[PDB]
Parts: sequence; structure tokens; C-alpha cells
Amino acid sequence: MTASYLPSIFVPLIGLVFPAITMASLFIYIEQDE
Amino acid sequence: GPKRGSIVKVLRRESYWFNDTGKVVAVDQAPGVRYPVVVRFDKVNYAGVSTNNYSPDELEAA
Amino acid sequence: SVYFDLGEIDNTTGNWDLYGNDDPNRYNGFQNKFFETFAGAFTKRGLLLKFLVLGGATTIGYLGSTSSPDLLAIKNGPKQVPVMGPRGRK
Amino acid sequence: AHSVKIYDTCIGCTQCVRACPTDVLEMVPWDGCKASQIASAPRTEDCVGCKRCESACPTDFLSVRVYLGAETTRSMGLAY
Amino acid sequence: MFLISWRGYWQELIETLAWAHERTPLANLVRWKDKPVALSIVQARLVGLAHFSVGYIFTYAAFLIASTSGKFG
Amino acid sequence: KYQVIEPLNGDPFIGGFETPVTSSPLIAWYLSNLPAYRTAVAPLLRGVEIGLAHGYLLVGPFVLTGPLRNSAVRGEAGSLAAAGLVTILTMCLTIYGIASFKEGEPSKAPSLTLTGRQKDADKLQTAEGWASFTGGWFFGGLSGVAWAYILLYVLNLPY
Amino acid sequence: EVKIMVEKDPVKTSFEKWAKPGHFSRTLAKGPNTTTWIWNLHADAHDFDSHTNDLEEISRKVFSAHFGQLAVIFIWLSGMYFHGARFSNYEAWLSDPTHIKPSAQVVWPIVGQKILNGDVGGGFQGIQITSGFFQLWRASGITSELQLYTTAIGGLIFAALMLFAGWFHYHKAAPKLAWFQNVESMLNHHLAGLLGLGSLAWAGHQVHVSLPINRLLDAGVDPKEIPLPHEFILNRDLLAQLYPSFSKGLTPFFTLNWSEYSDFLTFRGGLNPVTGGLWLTDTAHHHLAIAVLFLVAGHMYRTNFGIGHSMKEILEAHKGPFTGEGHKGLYEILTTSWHAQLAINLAMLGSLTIIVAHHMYAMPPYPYLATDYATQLSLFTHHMWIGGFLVVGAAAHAAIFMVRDYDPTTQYNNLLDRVLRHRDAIISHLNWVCIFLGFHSFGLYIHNDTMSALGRPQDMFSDTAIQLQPVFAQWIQNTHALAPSLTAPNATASTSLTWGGGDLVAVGGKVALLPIPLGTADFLVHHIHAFTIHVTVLILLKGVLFARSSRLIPDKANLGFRFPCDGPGRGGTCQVSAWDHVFLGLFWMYNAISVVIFHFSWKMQSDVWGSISDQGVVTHITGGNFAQSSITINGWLRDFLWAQASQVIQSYGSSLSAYGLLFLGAHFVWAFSLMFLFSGRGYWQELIESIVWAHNKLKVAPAIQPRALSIVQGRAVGVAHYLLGGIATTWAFFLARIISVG
Amino acid sequence: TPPTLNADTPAPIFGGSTGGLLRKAQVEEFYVITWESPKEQIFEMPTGGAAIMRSGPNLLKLARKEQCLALGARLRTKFKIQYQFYRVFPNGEVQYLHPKDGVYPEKVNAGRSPVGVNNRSIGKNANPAELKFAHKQAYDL
Ligand code: CLA
Ligand code: CLA
Ligand code: CLA
Ligand code: CLA
Ligand code: CLA
Repeated sequence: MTASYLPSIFVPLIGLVFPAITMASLFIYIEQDE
Repeated sequence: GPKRGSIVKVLRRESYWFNDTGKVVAVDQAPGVRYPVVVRFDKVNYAGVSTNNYSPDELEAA
Repeated sequence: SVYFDLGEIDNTTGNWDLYGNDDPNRYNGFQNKFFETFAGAFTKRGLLLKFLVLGGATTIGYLGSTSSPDLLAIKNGPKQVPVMGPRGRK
Repeated sequence: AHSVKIYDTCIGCTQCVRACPTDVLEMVPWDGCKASQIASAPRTEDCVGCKRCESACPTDFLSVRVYLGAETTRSMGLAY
Repeated sequence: MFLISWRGYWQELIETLAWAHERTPLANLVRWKDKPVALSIVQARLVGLAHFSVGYIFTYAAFLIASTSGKFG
Repeated sequence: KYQVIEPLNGDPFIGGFETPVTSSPLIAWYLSNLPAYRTAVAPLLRGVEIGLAHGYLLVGPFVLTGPLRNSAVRGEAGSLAAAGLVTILTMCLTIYGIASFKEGEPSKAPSLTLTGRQKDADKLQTAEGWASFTGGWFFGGLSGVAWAYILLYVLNLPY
Repeated sequence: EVKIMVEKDPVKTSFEKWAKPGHFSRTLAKGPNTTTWIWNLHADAHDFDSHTNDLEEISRKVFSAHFGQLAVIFIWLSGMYFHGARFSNYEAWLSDPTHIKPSAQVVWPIVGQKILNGDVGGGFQGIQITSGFFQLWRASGITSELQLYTTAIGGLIFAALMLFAGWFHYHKAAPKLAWFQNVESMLNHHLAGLLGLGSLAWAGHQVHVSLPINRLLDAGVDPKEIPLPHEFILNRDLLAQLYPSFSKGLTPFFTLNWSEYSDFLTFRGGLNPVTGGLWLTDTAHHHLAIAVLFLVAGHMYRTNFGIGHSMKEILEAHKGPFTGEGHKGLYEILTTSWHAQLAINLAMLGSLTIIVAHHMYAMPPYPYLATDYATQLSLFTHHMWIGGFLVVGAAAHAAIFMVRDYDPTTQYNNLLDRVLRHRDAIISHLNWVCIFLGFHSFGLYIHNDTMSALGRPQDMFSDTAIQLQPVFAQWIQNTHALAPSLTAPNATASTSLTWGGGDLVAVGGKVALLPIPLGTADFLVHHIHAFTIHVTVLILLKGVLFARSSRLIPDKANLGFRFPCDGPGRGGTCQVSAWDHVFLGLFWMYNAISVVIFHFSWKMQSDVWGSISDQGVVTHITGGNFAQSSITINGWLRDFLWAQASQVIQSYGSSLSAYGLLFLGAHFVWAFSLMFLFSGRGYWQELIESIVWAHNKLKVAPAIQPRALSIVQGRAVGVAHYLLGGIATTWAFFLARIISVG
Repeated sequence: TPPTLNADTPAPIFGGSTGGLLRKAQVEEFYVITWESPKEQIFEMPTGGAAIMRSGPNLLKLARKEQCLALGARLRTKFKIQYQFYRVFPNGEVQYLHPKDGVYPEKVNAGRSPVGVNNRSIGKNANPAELKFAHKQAYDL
């Protein structure tokens, strides 16, 4: 592995932050009456 | 319509007794009845009833 | 003796607040002033959600990247020899 | 919001309206079967889908048919 | 769980769970928007089939890979 | 003392009872004097108090039983986990406030007392009220976690 | 007031109602139009309160059915005794109870099944039984096949007698409703007469025949040289040779100087050191005390002799502030409804069966019982299953009562009304505690599994890592271990060897009992037991309370106790009756009892049983791997299922082959249950039409139209096949394991 | 017929219950049922428990419509008591529902219109494959 510092950057940014923000966005879109 | 005690075979496509025979009981002879013929069958349906009324053009085979 | 009315409709639907303390002030005015001048800008939810997401992102970034070798087990890597393949593989 | 229908085979048994536990089906004057009676569903906005109506009509297949449609609070039978 | 037990039990359970949530202090400040109801009938069948299928696939993929690759024939 | 069970507000057609647990002088006093039920006080102060309490209590189950509960960084990892939990809860509170509250509605809170007095609804059930509550809770939680860590792993008086 | 009431010849015995198959109910007495008549005939064949409406005929039918059931039980018992007499190696077993496997069944050689007659020892060949009848007969003093033959005949006689009574009290002299309602005299006679005199008679038999014969059997004499059980009755001197207290005659009992009966009326804990069972000199004293207890307790309730209590003034007198009008109107419930009595009786009898199953394994009452591991395991599992079934039956019958016997016009008596009026609270709190228990019990196992999978065992919940030692059970054990010195000065030893006190006892190799340790692995499984029991109570109590009405269906009591669903409306209302709650609770009862029996099996094979050698070294069967390997589900998968299931699977070609066959048979039945549990009536009813078409095409259409099983019979069949398959699988596995390795 | 008007009649005696009104009754509709009795009996509540109705007029408010119809059918069958029930909105707008024209929906009555009545046999509806890209379903025709 060349970088070897990217897996420590991405899986925290894809298994923790990505769901945390997309679930919030989708919850705002679901629970709205427009 | 048909005679009393006559054995007629059904043609109603959505009938439990389709293509089955039954003997008329008493056809009502009122002026504005849409299904006057009354026929009783010797085998109940899924609901359990054996008598049903049809129109004269809806069942005849003799 | 009667439990219905169209005027006082809230009496006949159970809209009472069973525990209401109407006290307008409970804490020290100085302490309240020193608490609202510091936790006041945090009121803007539009400018708080986008603050929290970036704070958490950068936090799990710096902590995920600038970790320690002794703390983590996936960061300390293997410090032994690897086992061999059951069919003479490696 | 379910759709009730009464086809022209009701012999006026009056059982459909006796069975419906929501005051949805009612009798109506309509000459043609024996007694100038027929069923009528004016209050379909209250049917929950109980299908007690269909379980009562002693017709060949059926004369009152319930079609489950859009769901609401009244039709879901909710009390909360 | 989704194939043996059917809806009329779970709805009558949710109807008292909602009561318990409404009649408690310090927790009736929050409030649901969508009324909680039990899963539908065809929906329950679908979820049950999905669980059955995912489990059926996984517990055999794991076995076929472990028992073979652990010996390599 | 004769018969301690009663319907709510003396109305039998509501879903509950006035048991000694729900309705009682000591219980009603203790429950009315809680920051979430004090009505007239500004939402920001209640949020600050509640966040302080929760962030202060949360440091326990994180430091004593963690994945690094046996290292020199014993307390720091638990304090960081507590701060993470409070910011996550702040985010959940924010999205709840956005989804459940509008910027034009007057109030969803109850307005009457136990005896039908025409009081005023709680300002917490407004959009800006919940925003202030969320900000105050964020601040209180962070400050409480920090104070707990200061008292535990900087000073004396072990437990 | 209380008197005999009989109506002479209320029903002429004949064969008329016998030729008409459906006769009890008029709805199906007409004839089988469709094939859903054969089914509901047997369904409501025993629904006595559904055929008619008067309590009198219902009570008479109940009485006669009880008599028939007693006759069947008597036939069963006489058959077991006759088999022990004719096809058993009992006399050979008596000469060497530690090397001869019990067996009382032989198989005809027809199709190669001859190999089921395994070599059990003593020159015999037959299936090895596990009923524990040999130990019971050895403890009773039975020492010859003759003494079995006779009693077999005896049983048969009683059978006929019972049948006669069953006919008599329905056809010649049947009582009337006013006679059954005398519950005061009924309880008086069941306390003083049935239990008291029964215990006194058994204490007499013990103290006269069972004590000397068993003592001479412990002294190592030949079971043929032992005098017959009447040589100790017509010779007080021949009996006093062992217990010289008999030389003092019946005088100590009448002068209150009976502290000299300490020879045969003892108070000594522990087990007999040579038989691994209780001291019969102790059980005789126990029965003698229980008899007088029940006798003096059988004088409480009032009859026509002036004195005594009345169980209506007792009830109304208990009426507190919190609980409305007290127990008023409950004496009217339990004397005008057979279901409200069956519920309580079934609940108490099931709980009592569980208590029995827990007591017998810990205090073996029969000689050489703790040694034979197969018998001690079967007697636990069987009784556990029986109790688990009876409690669910109690729930079902309470629901039935609530559905069609309860009425409010008299039940303004605010005890049942008050608990009916906060069901939405009772069930809510039971649901919350069920969730809490489920999490804090099973999530711990999942934690341990994930940790042991992530190569970090130091973070587990083991006995080396974070500990969960149950301190209260350990304190109770230490308290009962010291009782014979402080809190029981006359008892020589503790009541059981399972308490931490005491030591080990051997029966010639294999160990009988020893102090049982309790660690975290026991904490977890006890909390799991609590969780499953709580979920079962949740389901059953929810059904019972919402049997009448709910927010979903306010008029459910009009629909009845047993009905599939109220339409696909309201989102869906499938499985909404109380019958469906019993259907759902049967599975959780099965789960709970299966977990209990797995717990018992593994813990006993791991920390109790074994075979000690000289110098004291004791090696248990599995090797004490329960404290460490039972904290993870993988451990229960390999160390219990995979490991112990290695005896049944490879039992082909041996005397244990039938267990290996019934393993797969029960697996098939269990999997077969899923076809009914998952599917629904509409698909099968439609499919049947395409077969009726092929039949009509060839003029083989039956006159009884083939309808598919009702929506409730499908569920009944599914749960029945499920339970049969599961229990039979566990039966085969347990027996094929313990017979070979125990 | 002029629909009967609500009043402030008393309520049946009841010690309470946990199966009463909920928040749905203050943000949405709720129902109330009345009747007249000649004595004081004990009647079973459709929400669990028993209550003693009072002589003369009685008024009871519930949470659904099916509850009112269940209680009313039980009354009309066991006690021979006639009844009505209404639906009340949050803003106090009473709406009269059950005996809409005085006569219960079982007995025929003049001045009643037929709704949802199709002039054909149920087995005559057209297939759902001709009325595609046309929101007429199969039966509204
Ligand atoms: C669908 C294809 C695919 C899949 C399943 C994965 C899976 C994975 N990648 Mg990855 N990757 C991919 C394509 C893919 N990669 C491509 C094309 C690139 C080049 C840009 C990379 C570059 C990359 C890096 C640099 C790293 C990973 C890493 C990882 C692992 C952790 C997840 C993560 O951080 O992702 C992060 C993913 C990205 C930064 C880029 C995403 C790539 C494409 C655009 C996503 C494909 C979209 C997808 C089809 C839509 C999904 C729909 C679904 C939700 C229904 C995981 C095994 C990490 C690792 O090795 O950890 C051990 C890591 O450090 N990936
Ligand atoms: C309910 C079951 C359960 C329990 C008790 C635990 C417990 C634990 N797990 Mg765990 N785990 C579980 C299931 C469970 N696990 C499952 C199912 C999985 C797989 C998905 C895992 C996977 C897992 C991992 C991967 C890890 C753990 C770890 C841990 C430890 C620290 C966790 C932590 O920070 O908690 C913090 C707890 C809190 C923030 C809340 C505490 C709850 C409070 C005290 C409730 C108080 C209520 C109060 C008394 C009510 C009264 C109020 C009144 C005063 C007014 C701890 C021993 C970690 C470890 O290393 O352990 C050594 C770790 O890395 N777990
Ligand atoms: C002497 C012979 C005799 C005769 C001619 C009759 C005749 C009659 N009895 Mg009667 N009865 C008898 C003996 C007899 N009884 C005895 C000995 C008992 C005591 C158990 C009863 C108890 C009894 C009751 C309680 C009732 C009758 C009733 C009746 C009438 C209808 C019976 C009927 O059609 O069901 C025929 C029923 C059967 C053939 C079923 C027999 C099943 C037996 C009893 C149990 C066998 C169990 C066996 C071990 C199998 C177990 C499972 C196995 C598959 C493994 C009829 C007048 C009924 C009546 O009059 O009500 C209107 C009624 O309610 N009888
Ligand atoms: C003291 C014991 C006792 C008594 C007297 C009764 C009596 C009664 N029960 Mg009941 N019940 C009991 C225990 C008891 N039960 C237990 C323990 C349970 C829990 C499982 C139930 C669950 C239960 C339900 C769910 C229902 C009843 C019903 C009834 C009534 C009609 C029963 C009937 O006609 O069955 C006729 C008998 C049969 C159709 C036999 C069925 C065959 C069984 C299921 C299989 C046996 C398997 C066998 C052991 C081995 C299989 C292999 C072999 C066959 C080859 C009757 C009053 C019904 C009712 O409506 O009450 C009014 C009803 O719906 N009971
Ligand atoms: C293995 C299968 C299975 C499982 C897990 C369950 C689970 C449950 N059943 Mg159940 N059930 C099943 C089969 C199963 N059932 C079957 C086959 C039937 C037919 C007879 C029933 C019939 C039935 C009835 C009739 C009832 C239940 C009830 C319950 C609940 C009891 C509450 C509890 O203990 O919560 C504990 C929950 C668990 C232990 C599930 C695992 C949770 C893990 C450990 C935590 C994971 C951590 C985290 C959340 C993961 C996040 C993932 C994310 C990051 C992606 C629970 C949800 C009762 C109920 O509703 O009570 C509330 C109830 O009344 N069930």
C-alpha cells in the first residue's frame, strides 16, 4: 500500500460521517410537508 | 322464464355453480325483476349457501 | 358534575399541563448574562448543523490520522511472522 | 377512503348494513328485486376494511364489494 | 419472527406502547410525526422472506468458504 | 388516605389515573421544579442546565468501562467519547427541531394548569425556542464533560 | 344444607346417539356437506360448555370424563407393572444394580429390528428403559416378579371399576348442580381424606415393609433370602432385629413419649452413602408429619355441623384502600364457571411439576437414582416439559373464561375490574421489562462472541475478565451449608449436597452429587431464563387481558374466543384473538424449556457427574468446560451441540439405532411444520380446485367437497408439528448421548 | 329531520380507566354518544370495565366512531335503548352522524339517495388492461 494513511482517513469518513449526514438529510426530506 | 321443477344448467361466468345443474324453485313474474329465476343446488359453495337467483337469459340447457 | 362543554373545550379533552412552574427567573442574573453571551451564538441551527458536521469530520480525521502506535491495534500492524497456507501456499 | 360498491344483484337482505360496524351502509328504495330495497354506501370515508359486509351477502359471488385504497386515520382504526 | 406472528398482535401492542409514551413525564416533550403502526401484511411477508433469504445465503457462503479454504480440498 | 386512586383531574374519560406515583404533593413539587418543566424561564438557561447535568453524568460509564480503560489515557479517551456523544445528541436535537417545528406556529405546548387556569404555553415548543434549547444543551454538555474530567483526572478526592 | 343429590337415571344408555357421528352439537349433527365437518367434529368433540348451556349437564359430563381418564391411567400403570413383571431383567438387576442396565421392553424379530434388543446385562436383551421404575420398585420393597404380576392384575381391576363408575354416575345415578357446588366439603375431603389419609397409609407401608427390606438390601444380603413383606407384620421380633424401637410396642405413640422412635423416625440430611439416595427412615418421618399436617388442615371449612369457615366471609373481609371492593364476587366466579377453576388448577399443577423436577435431581429419593444418569436426566426433562405445557393451558383457559363467562352486571366488584382497567399499563411495563431483560441478557453473549472473535478476550464477560459473580445465590448456598449447626440444631446434615457445604459421595465409581459452583456463566443463563419466562408471561397476559376488547376491536367478545381475524382492514387484524395469543406463547414456552434443559444437561455433565478413581481424583464427563465455554454462542454451538451430538449421528448399526432414526424423523416433522406455519388458506384452496377438475374429468368427484383447512386449523397443525419435531429431536439427542456416555 | 342538538347532560359513573381519550382528541376529531334510560343499570364499557348509567339522560365521549357504534348496538340489543352520537372537532364544531335521518340504516326510508350502486352484475367489469394510462380503475364506471 503506497499511501497507507488513506484507509485511516476514509473509512472514518465513510462509515461514520457519511451515514451521519445522509440520514439527517433524508430525515429532513421525509419529515417535511412542503 | 323456465318451468318449475325444471333442471337447468348455469352459464353465469362468475358463479360457483357454473356448468352445473339445478332445479328451479319458483320464478317471480313481476314486471321489473332483473333476476327472477330461483334455483337450488345440491352442493353448497364456499359460503355455504345452495340457493341463488338468475335471469332467464343467464342459464338454460334442459 | 358534567364533563362536557363546547366553550371550555380544553377542559373536556385533557389539554392541561400537569406540571407547570410559572417562575420567570430562577438563577443569578450575572450567571444568566455570562451564560447567554457564550451559548447564544449556538442558537442559529442553520449555522450549527453545518458547524457540527465539519467539527466531527475534522475531529475523526485528525484522531483517525494522527493516532498512536500503542493505542490502536490496526495501526500497530503485525509484529510477528505470518502463518502458512494449508495447501503449501503463502 | 376505501371504495365500496353495490352491484344490482342485492335481494335486499339488509345484512350488509346490519353487520358494518361503522354506519357506512344504509338501505335505499330501489325497485327491482323483491321489496324495492337496495344497499348504498354514502359514508365510505369511514370504512376500515372490516369486510364484514362481504361476509354476509348471500348472493352467488357477491353484491357488495370493498376495494382497499388510500389509507387514512379513520380507515386505519387508530385511536392515538 | 415475521412469518409466524401476524399483525393483529403487534398493532394491539403498539397501541399501548403509544399510551405509555404519552402518559409519562419528562418524555412527552418529544413527539412523533408519523403515527406508529405495525407493519402491513404483505410488508411483513416481504421482510420475513428477505431475512430468511439473507440468512440462508450468508450461513452457507460462510460454510462453503471456511470448510474449503480452511483445507483447500 | 381513604381511597388514593383517582381519575385524571377527576375526569374518568381520559387515559390514565391519579395514582400516588403520578399525582402527589412531593412528586408534583419535584417534577414541577425540574428545568424542563419550569415554563417561564428562557429556554437557553434550561438547556444549559440540562446539558451540564447530562454531560457531567456521562463521563462515568465511558471512562470506567472502555476499550482503553487500562492505559495512561484512561480518563481522556472516556471524556472524548462523552464529548462525541453530546455533539451527536446535539445534532439529533437540531434535526428534530427542524423537522418538528415551523417558524410561524405560535405554540404546541399546553396552556392550562391542572385546574383550567388560562396560563401561557411553553416557549420551548417554538422553533427558535428549540434552537436556543439545543445551543444551550450543546454548551452545557461540553462544559459538564470538561468539568467532570477536571475534577476526576486532574485533582484529588478519589472515589 | 350439604347433602347427597342425585337424579335417578337421567340418560338411557343405548347405541342411537352412537350411530349418528355428530350428535352433541346441532350445527353439525345434520351431516358433512363439505370436508370441514370431519375436522370441527373432533375439534369441538370435548367442548362440553358449547354443546349445551346448563351447568348441570356440563358438570355431569366433566365427572364422567374424569372417571374415564382415571381408568386410562390405571390401564397405563397396570401395563407398566405387567411389563416389569414379564419382559424385564428386574431380578437380575437387584443382584447387581451398578453393572446391570434397566430394561423392561423386548422387540419381536421380524425385519432386522432384532438389534434394538441390546445387551443390557444379566442374560437379557431388550431396550434400556429410563422411566426409573426399577428404582421405584426397589425403594418400595418389591423384590420378586410375582409381587409385580399381582399388582398388575390389581390395576386392571381398578380400571374396570373406574369405567363402571364413569358409566354409573352418568346413566344410573347422576348428581345435580347443587351437589358439585359444595366446595367447602370438597376441599375438606381432599385435604383430610385424599392427601392426609393417603400420606398416612404410605407412611405406614414405608415404616412396616419398605424400611426393613431396604435395610437388609443395604446390608448386602441376597434379595431372595430377604423374608417376605408380611414376616415383618406378623413378627414384631423379626422386625425389631433391625430397629429395636419396635420392641417397645405401640406404647410410645400413645404416652407422648415417642422420642424413643428415633431409630426409624430420623431427621438426617445428606444421602445414604451406599445407594446415593435419601434415607427411607427420613421419608417415613416426613410422610408421617405431612399426613397429620393435611389432616388437621382438613378441618377449616364449614359443613352442616355448625363450626368451620365459609369461603365467602373470608373473601369479602379482605378489602383494602388501594384495591376497591376487595375479593368480593370471586366465590361466585369459582362455583359457577368450570374454566376459572381449570385455569388456577393448571397453573398451580404446572408450577408444582417444575418444583418437583427441580427437587428430585438435587435430593435423589430413590436408591441408585443419582448413579443412573439417563434416568435422572429424563425425569428432569419430561417433568419440565409437562409443567411448561400446563402453565400455557392455564393461560388459555383463563382467556376462555374472560371471553365467554365474565359479565360486568355482577363484576362491579373492583378487583378483577380494576386489573382490567389498567391493562394498557400492565402490558406496557411488562413490555419494557422484557426489552430490558432481553438486551441485558443476550447482548452480553453477543459482546462475548464479538470480543472472542476480535482476538481480544480480555474485554469479555468471562470469569477471568470482567466478572459477574452471582452473590445472592452464593450467599444462599453458604447459608444452607451451615444450617445443621446454627439454624437447624437437630438436623444432622444439610438438606442437599448441592449446597456449598458437605463433600462428595460415591456409589461405586460414578459420582452422585457434590457442591455446585456458581460463576458468571450461571449469572448469564439465569438472566436468560428470567427473560424468556417474562416474554412468555407477556404474551399470555396480553392475550388474557385483551380477550374481551381493545382499541383496535372494541367488540371482540362478540366475535368469540377462537376466530382467525377481523378482516384485512384497519391495516390488518390477523391473529387478534386470545387463541392466537396462546398459539404465539406456545413457541416461547418451547424456547424457555429448551434453554432450561440445555442448561441442566451441560452443567450436570460438566460440573457434577463423572467417575472418581482411587486417591480421590474425579474427572467429570466433559471436563469442567462449562464455566469457560458457555459464555459465547459459538461455545453452545460446538462444545454442546456439535460435540455431544456425535453419539446419536454415528449410532447406526448399534442397539441405539432408533434414536439415530428418530433424530432425522423429528427434524423432518419440524421442517414439515413450516409449510403450515408460513403459508395461508387461499393458495391451497385455489390449488385444490385444479385437482377437483382432474377428478371430475374422470368421474371421481367425492360428494364431501374438499375444502382446505381453516385459518385456525392451519396454525394448530403448524404449532403441533413444530413442538413434536423439536421435543422429539431433543429427546433423541439427550437419550442417545446419556445412554452411551452415562 | 332536524338533527338533535347537544347539551350538558351528566355522565355515567366511572372510576376511571387507562383506555380513554388521547392527544388525538385535542388535535383532531373525537366522538360523544348520548342516550336515555329508565333506571340505573350496570353496562360494560367499550374501553374496559363496567359503569353504572344514570336515570334519564346520559352523555359519554369516546375516542373512535367504532366504539360508539359498538356501545350503541349493545344498548339497542340488550337494554332496548335508543341513542345518537356526534363527532366534535378541535374548534368545537359538532357534527351529527348516526341517526342521520332518524331511522337506523336497516329499515328503508324515503328521501334517501343511492351511492356507489352499479347497474350491472359484478362479473361484468372490464379488464384492467384496456383502462391503462387512464386512471379509471375497473369499477368506477
Ligand atoms: C463500487 C466500487 C467500490 C467499492 C465497493 C469500494 C470499497 C471500498 N473502498 Mg474503494 N475505491 C473505488 C471503488 C470502490 N471501493 C474507486 C473507483 C476508487 C478510486 C477513486 C477507490 C478508492 C479508494 C480509497 C483511496 C480507499 C478506498 C477504500 C475502500 C474500503 C472502505 C470504504 C471507503 O472508504 O470507500 C471510500 C470510497 C471512495 C473514497 C471513493 C468511492 C469510489 C466510487 C466513486 C464509489 C462507487 C459508487 C457506488 C457504485 C454507488 C453505491 C450505491 C449504493 C449505496 C446503493 C472499501 C472496501 C479505503 C480502504 O482501502 O480501506 C481499507 C480507502 O482508503 N477506496
Ligand atoms: C446490552 C448489552 C450490552 C452491554 C451492557 C455491553 C457493555 C459494554 N460493551 Mg458492548 N456490545 C453489545 C452489547 C452490550 N455491551 C453488542 C450486542 C455488541 C455487538 C453489536 C457489542 C459490541 C461492543 C464493542 C465492539 C465494544 C463494546 C464495549 C462495551 C463496554 C463499554 C461500552 C461503553 O462505552 O458503554 C457506555 C455506556 C453508556 C454511554 C450508557 C450507560 C448506560 C447507563 C448507565 C444507564 C443508566 C440508566 C439509569 C440507571 C436509569 C435510572 C435513572 C434515574 C437515576 C433517574 C461495556 C462493558 C467496548 C469494550 O471494549 O468493552 C470493554 C467495545 O469496544 N461492545
Ligand atoms: C356401557 C356402554 C355404554 C354405552 C352404550 C353408552 C352410550 C352413550 N353414552 Mg356413555 N359412557 C360409558 C359407557 C357407555 N355409554 C362409560 C363407561 C362412560 C364413562 C367414561 C361414559 C360416559 C359418557 C359421557 C360423559 C357421555 C356419554 C354419552 C353417551 C351417549 C352418546 C355416546 C356417543 O355417541 O359417543 C360415542 C363416543 C365414543 C365412541 C368415544 C369413545 C372414546 C372413549 C370413551 C375413550 C377412549 C380413549 C382411548 C384410550 C384412546 C386414546 C387415544 C388413542 C387414539 C391413543 C350414549 C347414550 C354422552 C351423552 O349422552 O351426551 C348427550 C356424554 O356426554 N357417555
Ligand atoms: C387439564 C387439562 C386440560 C383440559 C381438561 C382441557 C380441556 C379443554 N380444552 Mg385445553 N389445553 C390444555 C389442557 C387442558 N384442556 C393445555 C395444557 C393447553 C396448552 C397447549 C390447552 C390449550 C387449549 C386450546 C388452545 C384450546 C383448548 C380447548 C379446550 C376445550 C375443548 C378441547 C377439545 O375438544 O379438544 C379435542 C382434542 C383434540 C382435537 C386432540 C388434538 C390432538 C393433539 C393436539 C395432538 C396430541 C399429540 C400427541 C401427544 C402425540 C402426537 C403423535 C400421535 C398423535 C401419533 C376443553 C374444555 C379449546 C376450546 O375452545 O376450549 C373451549 C381450544 O381452542 N385447550
Ligand atoms: C432469533 C429470532 C428472534 C429474535 C431475535 C426475536 C426478538 C424479539 N422478539 Mg421474537 N419471535 C421469533 C423470533 C425472534 N424474536 C419467532 C420465531 C416468533 C414466533 C413465535 C416470535 C414471537 C414473538 C412474540 C410473540 C413476541 C416477541 C418479542 C420479541 C422481542 C423481545 C424484546 C427483547 O428481548 O429485545 C431484545 C432484542 C434483541 C436481543 C435483538 C438483538 C439486538 C442486538 C443484540 C443489538 C444490536 C446492536 C445495535 C442495535 C445494532 C445496530 C445495527 C446498525 C449499526 C446497522 C425481541 C425484539 C416480544 C416483544 O415484542 O417484546 C418487546 C413478543 O411479545 N417475539
